[PDB]
Amino acid sequence: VHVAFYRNYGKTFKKPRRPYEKERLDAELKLVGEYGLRCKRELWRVQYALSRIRNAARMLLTLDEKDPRRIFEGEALLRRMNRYGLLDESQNKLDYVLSLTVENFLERRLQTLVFKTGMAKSIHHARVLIRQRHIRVGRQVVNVPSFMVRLDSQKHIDFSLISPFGGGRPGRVKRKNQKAAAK
Amino acid sequence: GKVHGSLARAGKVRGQTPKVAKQDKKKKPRGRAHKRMQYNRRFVTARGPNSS
Amino acid sequence: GKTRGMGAGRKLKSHRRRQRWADKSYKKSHLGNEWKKPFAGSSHAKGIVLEKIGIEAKQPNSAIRKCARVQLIKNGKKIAAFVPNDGCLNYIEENDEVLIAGFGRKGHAVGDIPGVRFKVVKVSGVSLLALFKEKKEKPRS
Amino acid sequence: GGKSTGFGLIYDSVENAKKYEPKYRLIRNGLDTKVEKSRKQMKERKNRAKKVRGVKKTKAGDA
RNA sequence: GUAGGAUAGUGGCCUACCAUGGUGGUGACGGGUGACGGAGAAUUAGGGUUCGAUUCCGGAGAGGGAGCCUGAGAAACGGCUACCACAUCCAAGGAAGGCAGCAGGCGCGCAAAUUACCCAAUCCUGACACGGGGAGGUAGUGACAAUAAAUAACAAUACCGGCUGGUAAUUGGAAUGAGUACAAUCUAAAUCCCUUAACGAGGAUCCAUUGGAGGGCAAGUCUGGUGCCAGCAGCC
Ligand SMILES: [K+]
Ligand SMILES: [K+]
Ligand SMILES: [K+]
Ligand SMILES: [K+]
Ligand SMILES: [K+]
Ligand SMILES: [K+]
Ligand SMILES: [K+]
Ligand SMILES: [K+]
Ligand SMILES: [K+]
Ligand SMILES: [Mg+2]
Ligand SMILES: [Mg+2]
Ligand SMILES: [Mg+2]
Ligand SMILES: [Mg+2]
Ligand SMILES: [Mg+2]
Ligand SMILES: [Mg+2]
Ligand SMILES: [Mg+2]
Ligand SMILES: [Mg+2]
Ligand SMILES: [Mg+2]
Ligand SMILES: [Mg+2]
Ligand SMILES: [Mg+2]
Ligand SMILES: [Mg+2]
Ligand SMILES: [Mg+2]
Ligand SMILES: [Mg+2]
Ligand SMILES: [Mg+2]
Repeated sequence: VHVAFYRNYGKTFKKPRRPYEKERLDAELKLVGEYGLRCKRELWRVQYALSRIRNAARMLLTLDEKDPRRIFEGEALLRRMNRYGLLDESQNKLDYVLSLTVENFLERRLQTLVFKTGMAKSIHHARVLIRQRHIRVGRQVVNVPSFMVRLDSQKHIDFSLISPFGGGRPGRVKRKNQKAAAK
Repeated sequence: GKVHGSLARAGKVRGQTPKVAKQDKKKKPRGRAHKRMQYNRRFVTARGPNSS
Repeated sequence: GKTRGMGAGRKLKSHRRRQRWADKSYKKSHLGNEWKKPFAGSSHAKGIVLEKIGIEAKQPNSAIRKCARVQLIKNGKKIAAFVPNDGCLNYIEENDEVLIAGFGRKGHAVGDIPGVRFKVVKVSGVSLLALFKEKKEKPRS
Repeated sequence: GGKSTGFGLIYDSVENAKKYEPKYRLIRNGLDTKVEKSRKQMKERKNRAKKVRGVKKTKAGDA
């Protein structure tokens, strides 16, 4: 027996049922270009997560209102959505979960938030910054654009303290140019 | 009464085809930049994409 | 009409069991005849080239499709394997070692090639695709 | 970066540390000296000595 | 069924006598299985279909049978005895065998890794706090499978479409990890990861590939060659 064998893993996306739907391709390309995604796999992963959440909400809604399982799971799901900012306080019913779109999840990406708050001139510029370690959520440096920012952590986004844009110690290019100009 | 087909004819057209060198072209960006170019070409800037 | 008795579960099950054999796919997968076929239930098989042959294309096409007579090493059965791509028969020689795969239709002829259910994937340990694209070179010996 | 986490132990005395700590940790702290040995060589020597009886068994394993 | 023998014990388990009973289209008996069973795996309106050698549970085996000592516990095989099949050494008189354990080799095939380090973790075992553990772990190979995620970002100039956007191997400075390497860290000791002195990008040569462009099905009535040939084509 190898103890590593007991670790489990799972897939995060599925391929489209029909590879070459023109309208679907156009919509996916529009979303990818708008949100600066590297490929369709990220969009499909977000769609998979949204489908899972919507399926859970629908399954809960099938149950009777006074069902303890429905109450518990619906409260948990609503709390999760409120924590991650998908739903507002006024949206305090499971029905509003079914009205969630892929755009709602995409808007919570650290890349999108970095672009929106004004730390980047473009979505691609934001992506490059996060992957180059110029962004921190709280006191932790984050280099994953897919990072889902919670409502509480949204206001803590700031430049990394060890980066040229957040502190001192400019980059190697700037240091080399300064050394060259010193003569 | 002809030479229609035989085993000795293998590779006929491929051998007959004149050789043309591949043009040296600048590499296209990859991944996110490639998708950005595609989005700009198909939505922002703008018949089929390869029409004449 | 169908039997509907609440106590007719045995009859329904047995009727379905008998009628399943009318299904060609079920019979193919449950008669145990896959082991008597040239591949014996395998995706690929290695063999030795016996002779190059040309097969006339079926109507309405007219051409000479290039194939090789291959003897499978593991059971000695003789089959005909198509050689795809232009001029690829030149990379095949008598007594060569060839990997043989199915033609994609699960033991049935494809296209205008009659009575051919196999194709050559590798020759002398080198892929025919690589040989066609000049990526690799056929071993001298 | 800029932060790290580990585990620390503080013993009442070096005697207690030596009595309770692992040999590798004692070597790391310098309180013990690593001894060079090969487990395969030890196994081979033991197997060789298995075939010899008496006092000569001591030098039998050398071979 | 009666009475005994044997067994740790019940029992045709076996012996002596007695009776003719026992199963079967509600499929006995016989045959096949490329059949170890289950927990489970794949796909999911519902019902269903297919798979389950393999780390957990139960069973069986140690080349094929059979017999047996020791022992609480074995019909044990990294225990023994005999036959059968293979098979090493020999001074030819004899003597020794069991990798479906960890590596590794031949063969087989479409088809699967190093003859490495360690008891530091988990636990087992012995007279035993201490020894041992190819159980187990570490590291090597590893595009089975799964996760995240680079291959560029921003301005000036020139072109274009309506201050706003797209293009340019034109210009400009900024950013950074792939790599490289003190050091520390990790580690049973190493290695890897994380961190980080000094380096590390302009055709950012630090050059993305695999398949296709008649329809299914996204994409050329472009140009040259061939001319039912060569070839393409899952189907048409
Ligand atoms: K014909
Ligand atoms: K034709
Ligand atoms: K008994
Ligand atoms: K009796
Ligand atoms: K069994
Ligand atoms: K005992
Ligand atoms: K072995
Ligand atoms: K141990
Ligand atoms: K097509
Ligand atoms: Mg009795
Ligand atoms: Mg079996
Ligand atoms: Mg099983
Ligand atoms: Mg196995
Ligand atoms: Mg088991
Ligand atoms: Mg046994
Ligand atoms: Mg064997
Ligand atoms: Mg035996
Ligand atoms: Mg035995
Ligand atoms: Mg054993
Ligand atoms: Mg053994
Ligand atoms: Mg393999
Ligand atoms: Mg993979
Ligand atoms: Mg590259
Ligand atoms: Mg089309």
